[PDB]
Amino acid sequence: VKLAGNSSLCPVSGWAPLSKDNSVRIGSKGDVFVIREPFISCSPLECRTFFLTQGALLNDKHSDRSPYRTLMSVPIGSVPSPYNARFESIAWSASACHDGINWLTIGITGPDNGAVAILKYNGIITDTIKSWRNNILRTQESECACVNGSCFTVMTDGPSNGQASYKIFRIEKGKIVKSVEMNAPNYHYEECSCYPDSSEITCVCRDNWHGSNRPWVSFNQNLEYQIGYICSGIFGDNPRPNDKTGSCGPVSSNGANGVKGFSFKYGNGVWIGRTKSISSRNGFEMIWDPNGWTGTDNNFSIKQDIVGINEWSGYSGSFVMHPELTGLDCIVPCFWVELIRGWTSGSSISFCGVNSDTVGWSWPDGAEL
Amino acid sequence: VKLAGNSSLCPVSGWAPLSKDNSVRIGSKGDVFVIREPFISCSPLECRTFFLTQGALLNDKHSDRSPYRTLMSVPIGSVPSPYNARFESIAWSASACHDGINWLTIGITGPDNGAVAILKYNGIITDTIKSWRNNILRTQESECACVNGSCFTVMTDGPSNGQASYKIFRIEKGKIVKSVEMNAPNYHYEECSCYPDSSEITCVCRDNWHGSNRPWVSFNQNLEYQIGYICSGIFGDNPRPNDKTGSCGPVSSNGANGVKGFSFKYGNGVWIGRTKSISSRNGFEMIWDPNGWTGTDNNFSIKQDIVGINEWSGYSGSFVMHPELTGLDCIVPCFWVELIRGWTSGSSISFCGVNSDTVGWSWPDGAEL
Amino acid sequence: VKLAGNSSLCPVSGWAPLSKDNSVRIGSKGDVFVIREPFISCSPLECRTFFLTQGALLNDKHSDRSPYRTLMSVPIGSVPSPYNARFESIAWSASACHDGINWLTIGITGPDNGAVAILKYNGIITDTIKSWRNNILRTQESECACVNGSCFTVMTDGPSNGQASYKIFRIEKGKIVKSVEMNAPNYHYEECSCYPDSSEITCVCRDNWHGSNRPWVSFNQNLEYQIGYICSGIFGDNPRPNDKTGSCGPVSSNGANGVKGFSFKYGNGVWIGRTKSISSRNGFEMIWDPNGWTGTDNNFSIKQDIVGINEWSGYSGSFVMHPELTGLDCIVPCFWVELIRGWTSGSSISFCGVNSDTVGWSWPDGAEL
Amino acid sequence: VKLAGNSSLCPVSGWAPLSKDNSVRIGSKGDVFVIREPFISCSPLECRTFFLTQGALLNDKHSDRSPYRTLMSVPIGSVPSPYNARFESIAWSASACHDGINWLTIGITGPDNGAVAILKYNGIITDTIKSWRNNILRTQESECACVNGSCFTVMTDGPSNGQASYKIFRIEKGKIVKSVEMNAPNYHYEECSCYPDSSEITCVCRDNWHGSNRPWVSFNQNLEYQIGYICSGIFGDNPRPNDKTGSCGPVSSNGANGVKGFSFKYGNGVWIGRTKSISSRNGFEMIWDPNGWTGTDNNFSIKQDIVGINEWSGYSGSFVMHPELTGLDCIVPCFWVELIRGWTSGSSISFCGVNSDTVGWSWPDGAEL
Ligand SMILES: C#CCCC(=O)N[C@@H]1C(C(=O)O)=C[C@H](N)[C@@H](NC(C)=O)[C@@H]1OC(CC)CC
Ligand SMILES: C#CCCC(=O)N[C@@H]1C(C(=O)O)=C[C@H](N)[C@@H](NC(C)=O)[C@@H]1OC(CC)CC
Ligand SMILES: C#CCCC(=O)N[C@@H]1C(C(=O)O)=C[C@H](N)[C@@H](NC(C)=O)[C@@H]1OC(CC)CC
Ligand SMILES: C#CCCC(=O)N[C@@H]1C(C(=O)O)=C[C@H](N)[C@@H](NC(C)=O)[C@@H]1OC(CC)CC
Ligand SMILES: *[C@@H]1O[C@H](CO)[C@@H](O)[C@H](O)[C@H]1NC(C)=O
Ligand SMILES: *[C@@H]1O[C@H](CO)[C@@H](O)[C@H](O)[C@H]1NC(C)=O
Ligand SMILES: *[C@@H]1O[C@H](CO)[C@@H](O)[C@H](O)[C@H]1NC(C)=O
Ligand SMILES: *[C@@H]1O[C@H](CO)[C@@H](O)[C@H](O)[C@H]1NC(C)=O
Ligand SMILES: [Ca+2]
Ligand SMILES: [Ca+2]
Ligand SMILES: [Ca+2]
Ligand SMILES: [Ca+2]
Repeated sequence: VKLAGNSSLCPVSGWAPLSKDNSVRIGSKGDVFVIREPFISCSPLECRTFFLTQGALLNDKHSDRSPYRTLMSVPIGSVPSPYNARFESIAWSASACHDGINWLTIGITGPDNGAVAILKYNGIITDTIKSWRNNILRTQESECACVNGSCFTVMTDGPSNGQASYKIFRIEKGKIVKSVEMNAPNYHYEECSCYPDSSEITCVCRDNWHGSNRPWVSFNQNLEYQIGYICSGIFGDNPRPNDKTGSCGPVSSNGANGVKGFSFKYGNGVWIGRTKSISSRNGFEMIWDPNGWTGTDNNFSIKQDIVGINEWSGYSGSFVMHPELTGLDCIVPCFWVELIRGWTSGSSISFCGVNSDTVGWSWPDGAEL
Repeated sequence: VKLAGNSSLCPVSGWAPLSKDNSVRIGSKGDVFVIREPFISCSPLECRTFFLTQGALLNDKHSDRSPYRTLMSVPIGSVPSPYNARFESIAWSASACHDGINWLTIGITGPDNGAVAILKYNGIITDTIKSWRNNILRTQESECACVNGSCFTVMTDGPSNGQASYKIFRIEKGKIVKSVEMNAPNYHYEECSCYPDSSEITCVCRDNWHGSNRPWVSFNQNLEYQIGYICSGIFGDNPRPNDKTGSCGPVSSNGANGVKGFSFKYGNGVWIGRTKSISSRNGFEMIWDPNGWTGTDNNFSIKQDIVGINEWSGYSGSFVMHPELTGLDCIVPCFWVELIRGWTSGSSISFCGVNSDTVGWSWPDGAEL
Repeated sequence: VKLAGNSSLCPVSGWAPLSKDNSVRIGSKGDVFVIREPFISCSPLECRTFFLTQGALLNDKHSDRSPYRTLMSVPIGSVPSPYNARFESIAWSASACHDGINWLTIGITGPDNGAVAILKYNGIITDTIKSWRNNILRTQESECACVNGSCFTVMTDGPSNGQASYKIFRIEKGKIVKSVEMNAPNYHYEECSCYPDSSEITCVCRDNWHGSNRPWVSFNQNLEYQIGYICSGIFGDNPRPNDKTGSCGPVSSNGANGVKGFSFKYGNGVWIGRTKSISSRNGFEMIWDPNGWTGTDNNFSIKQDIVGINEWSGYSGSFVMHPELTGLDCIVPCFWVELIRGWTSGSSISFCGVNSDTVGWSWPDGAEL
Repeated sequence: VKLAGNSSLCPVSGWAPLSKDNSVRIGSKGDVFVIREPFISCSPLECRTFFLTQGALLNDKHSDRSPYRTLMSVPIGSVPSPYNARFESIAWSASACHDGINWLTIGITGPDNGAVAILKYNGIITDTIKSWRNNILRTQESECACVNGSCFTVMTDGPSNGQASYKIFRIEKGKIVKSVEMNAPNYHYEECSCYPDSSEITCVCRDNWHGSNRPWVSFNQNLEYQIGYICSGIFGDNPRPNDKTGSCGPVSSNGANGVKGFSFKYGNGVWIGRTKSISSRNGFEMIWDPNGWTGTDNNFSIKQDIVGINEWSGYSGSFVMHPELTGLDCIVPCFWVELIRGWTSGSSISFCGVNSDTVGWSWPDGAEL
């Protein structure tokens, strides 16, 4: 049966460690893929870690948008290895989600001025999307969000240092049944972290142009959308300035560049995941701001340490566990963090929201380079 | 349930990348088989990559018709490794197909003057075919075509540089229920790429004797056959002469030798896969000729680049995705290309026909030799 | 269906060898995890070997309570390898049991003064337990015991060289439904080996403070408990004094330190597993004492050799095979022994109780260090 | 459902190659077990290759009746590797068979004067047999034969160079329900190759004492047995004298030592598998003698080459494919041959009987030592 996606997010007070692969430590002697942009998506039976690889192993001579880049997956917490990974698609930009029946995989390959998103449902090529601006067509690098047998992704075509073009897609059994181009002047959306919540999708993305707070887009199944930036003074992007009275549009100071991130909206409040360091991808923390989605103060209630400031962090993204898998009545928010090493590889650690006691530790990669 | 095979081929305007194993790059450090003649066949659940190997790994001192040659298979896009490959049969010439119930595997082993085709259904030896000419009995090196619980293959016995003997087989549950010898003087059929289309089989083969255009044979379930050459001036074999006013029989100029290929017939039109270079196995392109199956001009409508002219290509062959697996109403045409390196090994890339937008790129092997 | 857990233990007269992984010998050349604290738990279909690892392989540069420690599992008798192990949880102290429906995993991670037990049911984080004394929260390092859809574990918080705090937990579908703190002054419980027997749980634990005989706790499903020490003069812990007229409380002579062990209670009698050497973790033997659970003599009836005195032994723990898996009418007692080498890695051998003929041999690790 | 075992053997005229693992060639670079005594048994779904290993890989410093010897299995034709092998039992002498429901595995371990056969049904220890003569208790080293939910094996206790003691066992769900000691003075039975045929079992064994022809024992489900030697002048054992007028009891000339073999009885006729060389384990051939089971001439009708005389052979043993797996009306005879290399390892090739055309080739190991 297909995921309903109509329950609310469970309210959470902390984040409990779900998984850790230790891929680089094992790949020092074992045959482990050099991986980039890992993300986790869950089926109603189990959760999988998806990753992009060029077919180069750790400690090998063969180790962004190459023709050899493929999307592969393993069960969560297992090493990305040639002997246990499942091929998904050829992709240097990818997304994947399970609608309750089969796996949808969106894989983008091709040249920078001619890229095509290849949509695969149950391993079968079902649809393709041409680049509409011929400037690096790219997608979430995280899981897509499925509601009621239909899965949703956000894709960007255009410059990563200026105004680009952002599209929302409705996909059913791998086929695009509705496409909507967002009208968002002075916005910038890269690598969206989309999750379902009460039959609607909320994506928290990255402003690579002029924003150090994170843009967001929320839409329903017929793709009527709303846009804005997370108005909290606790800025989510990296690089970013010091915490101050934030803006409700894009914060221009240290607004260029960025990192893929996420945020979970709880009414007027937001759970914010961000790096600890304001300049480099170092550290990770979860911050609960009960008025941060709309209010502009830099006041926060809960801070939980995820990765220590001396250890390397990187991409972060959301994923959810539906009631069809958990047995619960609500959608469990979860996230992963990529711990980049460097070749250039990186393992991943994942956390799921709980309403019980947790502890703020550091769970770093721990490989000797 | 068994595959019906009564639907037509879906009309396609482009080819979308399905899979890429990157076997040599991974086998630089990993334990990956040295493989030759890889081909892809699909069950109603999933597609598998079949390959021949001698039990020698890449970067190993143990690396054509040896007693050690075996047919093995992996899930599509996974590396051919001893730790994940499934044994199929002992074979230095092979074919495999799924009828909807079980896997049929046809494996040819034995001496050159005494070879025997071993037919295995669900891993059980069900029938054997002796060599009837005692001169290297050989078969498709690609998937066989199944229609209505019955699978069909073409086999050759005789010289590869002259007139040989060609047979068509009807196989049900691994048992040969009808055999027909083709009466084709001045023809030559090697390594046929057979596909089902509207309860009939069409095979596009290789003339190793005196033809630079490809011979074809089409037959029904009772093995009444028709023969000819693809009459287009866009010649399919490699080596081949320059494009000119082609012949409807064999083209003698540069007609000797060749490469395993394929073609998809669409009424009077044909999709032609061929190497880009006319002398060496370099490059690959898909050419749509709307009158190429019977007309003799060198005019073509669509050309899509598959492999660039500077990268090594090799064997190509067809495979299909039935409606029992895709959920569609038509049979999806698909093909694979072997990218030979060199030891002598070769990874494979695969494409499936789509009626949506695609891009002509190059997806080469990419291993440093 | 869920395990009933209401049948008695089968009476056994000997122990038959169930499994042997030979992990260090294979990890001399293969890619095998460096593992510590291995234990075996059984589902109604198969038995699995659980283990803790840091992601370091044998013969590798990367080889107690680190952030990188994870709980992983393999099928019983298979090597702990990155290519075949299943991730369970992040843990430097762990327990796992199958209730007949899904796997429960209890994983303890975090700092020594802030550790949290993470409970996962079917891979889903269901509950967490904070440390209540902030002094290394720790658990069984063996299987938990499930009776009637509910699984039971014992956890310790406090000093390992003095009086600590001991808690009993009732867990249903990964959720703690009842917790009881034991009132046991002058006792000490570490690394309990709990098994079900006639709708009740019996745990045989380790006194690290002042006991060379083993403490025990027995409780029902509503966690009404009884406590004591195994009163036999055949002392179970290591280190221990010579066999003498033992005490029914803790034996203070050589009572400090210890090793994780087990014992099976049969009315007034006990099957005692212990090291052969009284000072070092060397050797292993199973001793049947028909009055040892309450009587204080050093008289015994059966002694079966498990590991010879010259070979290294280590942690031992119980596990059971339920009638839902064996088809029997009784619960089969079984145990494993960790053969520590040294890096520091330890393979494991396992035995199950039988009422037929057996032999006392030695089944050592056998790796050349 | 359980195998009926009541159909006759299919009459066969030749032997078709079923499988070849190429284990030593792959283990030159890959991580492959050093294996001895491989044998093949089949479930109603698939056939598996069982083997004994010490946990030592090929090209490793850790490479008969050791405590580390274990019985493991892989799917047929796959390499014996730590990453894909399934543990069965601890054993330096083994047998295994599938009754149609679960796998029965008989594993013998322990000291030479105290060995115990450990019987496992579905991975569960169900019964044990003590040594009754305290002189190396040993069993078939091939598959046991199951008829009507009951499986049968032959075991030997006593000297391998003189009169020993031979027992027949009836096993149901892993439990010995009937045992019968054979009264066979001047006979010698080692490593029996037993197969079912028309609700009865026939075992063809090895005379290590004073016989160069093979002894046989045939019995029904209540273990009423008949004994004799294969009376053909085409002698089956190795070493053996030249072909002459053979005896119907044991042939004393070159009767000492031997090799594990098999034979298939077809009324008064026998299919004989034997080495080509009369002194060393070199070559293998299948010989059809239509009067060889009782007649004493050295006349034969069919000889098919299996392994050439210059290549190393070794242990051979029978196995069968039941109608529950093949879909046929008869039991298909099959056999395997161990190609010993040398460490001391050896791959295996397997053949199944067919009533169609085959060819006598050589399928050797092919590893460079
Ligand atoms: C600022 C900065 C650094 C931007 C950069 O070089 N690379 C970005 C990146 C990263 O790790 O940052 C990882 C991805 N591999 C990139 N994606 C693609 C399709 O290549 C992504 O780039 C995107 C998003 C900005 C735009 C093409
Ligand atoms: C011209 C030319 C080169 C022909 C040649 O040497 N080898 C051919 C080949 C290739 O890669 O070309 C690959 C196959 N391994 C060959 N098949 C067999 C049974 O060996 C095949 O040969 C066939 C088809 C011609 C005839 C026996
Ligand atoms: C006496 C003695 C030696 C105690 C010691 O150093 N380590 C103990 C141990 C062992 O192998 O003995 C293995 C475990 N890794 C330890 N567990 C934890 C949570 O670290 C355990 O320690 C426990 C139990 C005493 C208390 C924290
Ligand atoms: C002639 C001769 C002696 C040959 C010898 O040393 N070993 C024999 C053997 C072989 O490869 O021949 C392989 C087996 N590993 C042996 N089996 C056991 C239980 O060890 C078997 O021995 C059996 C059968 C004779 C008697 C114990
Ligand atoms: C959400 O979907 C479930 C499953 O179909 C349904 O029972 C429930 O009523 C829905 N929720 C609401 C608020 O309608
Ligand atoms: C194809 O044949 C099958 C089996 O004969 C039949 O069920 C099906 O209807 C046929 N297909 C079409 C499109 O009619
Ligand atoms: C255990 O409980 C089951 C039902 O859950 C019951 O049928 C069975 O008789 C009980 N066993 C004993 C030994 O009481
Ligand atoms: C074997 O036993 C089965 C039991 O169902 C029976 O149906 C079958 O006829 C028997 N076979 C023969 C050859 O007698
Ligand atoms: Ca930014
Ligand atoms: Ca040609
Ligand atoms: Ca103690
Ligand atoms: Ca002999």
